[PDB]
Amino acid sequence: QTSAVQQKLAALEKSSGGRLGVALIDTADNTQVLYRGDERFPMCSTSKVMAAAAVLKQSETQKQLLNQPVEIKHADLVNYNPIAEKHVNGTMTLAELSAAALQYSDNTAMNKLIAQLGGPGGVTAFARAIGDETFRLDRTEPTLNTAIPGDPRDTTTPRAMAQTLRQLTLGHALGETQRAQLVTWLKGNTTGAASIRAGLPTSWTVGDKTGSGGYGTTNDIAVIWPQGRAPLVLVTYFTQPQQNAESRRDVLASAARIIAEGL
Ligand SMILES: O=C(Nc1cccc(-c2nnn[nH]2)c1)c1cc(-n2cccn2)cc(C(F)(F)F)c1
Ligand SMILES: O=C(Nc1cccc(-c2nnn[nH]2)c1)c1cc(-n2cccn2)cc(C(F)(F)F)c1
Repeated sequence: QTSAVQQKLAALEKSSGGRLGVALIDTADNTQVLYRGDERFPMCSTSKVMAAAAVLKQSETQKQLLNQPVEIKHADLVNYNPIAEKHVNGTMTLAELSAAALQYSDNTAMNKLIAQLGGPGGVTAFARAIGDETFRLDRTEPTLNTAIPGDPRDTTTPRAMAQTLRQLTLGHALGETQRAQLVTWLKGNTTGAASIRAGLPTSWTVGDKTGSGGYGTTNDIAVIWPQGRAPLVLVTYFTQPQQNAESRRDVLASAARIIAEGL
């Protein structure tokens, strides 16, 4: 069956020229609305949520882990290091690296999270441990953002990422204090006002993590607290046919608006 909401998302996708993937979970009734929900998309920086969460899980058995210093050397700097560049020849704690990765989308900070987990496969291993059989991280920053059509590396599906984001932020994949810390970090994101939240009522509260990369790939994953009802989880992934395509955060806002209108 195709619902009215799915038909509107297909019309938005058709006008956009690209490929749109959407997964909503409404935690009031556990119902799901999906558009291309089982197709693979490049995660780009939305993968930073999984890496931060994996470190949070490690911190459950090490009370001081988030205060552990990590050396930042000039050679560690990659292509977008707004926080880490200030600490070259110094250190940042794992909490500082997590906050920088999630809230500023710092790629050097992400690489330190990946390294703390033993490489991209350590992130994938954590995803499996929390029941996500779909997520895969294959590369470090910045190459995990190439976003080549048909390439399986560094991809997931909207359905899997929505289920994972729910378990991490509203369920029990993490301990109570770690879940609260992840929610606090997401709610303080600086990069998200033009993406999912631009399509939602202003009274709603959002925590999100954006991503972008090659092929005009433009992504956002969010936990949403509407006024007066149970939280929602929403994934919006978008990717385009030409390598140099421009980003389209407005398409993510439009997808979120259609979803909100259908509730
Ligand atoms: O910094 C970025 N992208 C980047 C960085 C370094 C190299 C290249 C590159 N390599 N080749 N071509 N461009 C690209 C970047 C982009 C976006 N964004 C643009 C449109 C929609 N979202 C948002 C953010 C932020 F959320 F973090 F603020 C960072
Ligand atoms: O690293 C990147 N982008 C980035 C960096 C930091 C934050 C964010 C972000 N966060 N939230 N939204 N965007 C995005 C990035 C981008 C591109 N590219 C090519 C055309 C358009 N883009 C290519 C590459 C790669 F060639 F190395 F693969 C990396």
